[PDB]
Amino acid sequence: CVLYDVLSIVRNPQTLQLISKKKSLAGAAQILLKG
Amino acid sequence: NERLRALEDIEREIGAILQNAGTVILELSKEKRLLDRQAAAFTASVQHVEAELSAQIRYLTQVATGQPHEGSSYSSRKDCQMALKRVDYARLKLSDVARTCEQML
Amino acid sequence: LRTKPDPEVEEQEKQLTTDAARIGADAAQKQIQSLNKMCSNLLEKISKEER
Repeated sequence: CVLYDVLSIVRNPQTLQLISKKKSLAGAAQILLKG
Repeated sequence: NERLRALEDIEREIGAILQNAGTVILELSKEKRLLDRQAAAFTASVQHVEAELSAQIRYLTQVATGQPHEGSSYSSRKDCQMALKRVDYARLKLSDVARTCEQML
Repeated sequence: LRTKPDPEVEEQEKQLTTDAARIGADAAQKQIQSLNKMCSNLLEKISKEER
């Protein structure tokens, strides 16, 4: 509903991506350990 | 025991380190120790396991129509157990004779 | 309806905006050349290379 509403209406030192990649790597390592 | 040993080896090598090799590239967290795990257990183990699986797949394929790999199916193994039964009957008879002898004392 | 409100990245980056000054910053952005090819040169030379 939010996507459809948006479609109808349209007509520095943060490193958030680094933290997200670190969390993804940690999750992948945890999944491998669980396997 | 050839096929049994082959199956045992395939089972022991089924759980290879390839599934656990997903944490080898992150080992470089000290400079721009166990970095060797990213070489031997990255893809070579999986390649060898796949090669072994393919080799095991391409066997003679003996079983075609009916019931092969038989081999008992038949005779005096039954009569072998029957001879064991005769041995038991002789044991019983010997025991009866021994009881009679003991009574004869 | 506001950018699908579910703060779990912006709030975390704001709460941990300062925890590493000059420790790394070398194995995070320049880590795209450590191990480039480790399995891409062994999957097309087993079965696809035969035909």
